[PDB]
Amino acid sequence: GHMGNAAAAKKGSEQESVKEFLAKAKEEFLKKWESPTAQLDHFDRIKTLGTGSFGRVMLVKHKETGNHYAMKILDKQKVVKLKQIEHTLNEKRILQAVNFPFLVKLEFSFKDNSNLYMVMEYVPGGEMFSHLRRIGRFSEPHARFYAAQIVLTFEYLHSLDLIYRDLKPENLLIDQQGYIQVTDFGFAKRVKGRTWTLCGTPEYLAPEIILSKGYNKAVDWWALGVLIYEMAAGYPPFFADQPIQIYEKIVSGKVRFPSHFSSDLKDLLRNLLQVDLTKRFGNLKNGVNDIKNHKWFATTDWIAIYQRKVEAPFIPKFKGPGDTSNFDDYEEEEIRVSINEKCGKEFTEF
Amino acid sequence: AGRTGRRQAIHDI
Repeated sequence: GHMGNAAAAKKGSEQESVKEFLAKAKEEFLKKWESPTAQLDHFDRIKTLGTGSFGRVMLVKHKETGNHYAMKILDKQKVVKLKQIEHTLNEKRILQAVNFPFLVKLEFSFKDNSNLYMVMEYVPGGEMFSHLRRIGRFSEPHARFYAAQIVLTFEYLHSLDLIYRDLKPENLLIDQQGYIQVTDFGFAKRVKGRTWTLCGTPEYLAPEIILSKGYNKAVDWWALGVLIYEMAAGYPPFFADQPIQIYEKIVSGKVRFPSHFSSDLKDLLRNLLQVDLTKRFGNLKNGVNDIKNHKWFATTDWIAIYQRKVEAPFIPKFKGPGDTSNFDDYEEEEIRVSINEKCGKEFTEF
Repeated sequence: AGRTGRRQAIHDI
């Protein structure tokens, strides 16, 4: 076969150990999930780090401790549509319950008359997105190092019946050791089987989402294919100026690859970017192991990635606490808190 | 030709 006796035995033992880890991880998650901490004037607001549908993420400094954090601010009155509301409650509840080396750590959450707030560990190395756009494309070893972290993170999340649903370089922060921290759980959801919301980012949507079919955690494995392609090419596989054109390319079942992609990479990507769910890697009887045991990952020491023992492709420059040099600049808008409580009943559980 | 800037996720297409 492809493996000798000793290699095969090592892999099987490795798989029993994964099972053991995931069983303990589920016990720990469920305790926090069933039983889900600060105030706005406890922080100085420093700089906007990014902006989105409902608000912004700011660097903030905790006044008493001096620790820096990323604060996501959501304007309750912008969170108006039904699935925008439910998604915000998903995000907070999931973030407070998970624990994994490549997932950002939530430290505080609170609300006031106008806004919802989630305060997370600050990751100063910047978004994968801007490093990727600046350099053009990552080498295959570099892309593989980041991809391995996403594979392990999705194996963790999926074992908890969590779907992530917004993988993209914008959502992947690089920490001081050069490893990934996934942020933004605004589209994540606990799903036992299928779910039906039409949501995500156009370039990263699986065909079954676009086609209004009930879908499952395999949409994350499709998105991994898009991510790996974009990291290694510098642009995603379904690339057009308008969402409707992107959707048409996704559904077609066609993908073209740069001539510099290795054949191992193309093989992996054809099996992730697979429109037929009975054939998509991650979704078959051997689950995530079809991905982890693929030839493109043959040099990957999965346990060593998890333990953060592997040397990273690069280490972001950092000048000290609160350095924002690895982030782009955004227009600053003052945080106004109304004297009247807004949308109190829609956000009771937050 | 395609989108090169940051991409917004859509909560309800």
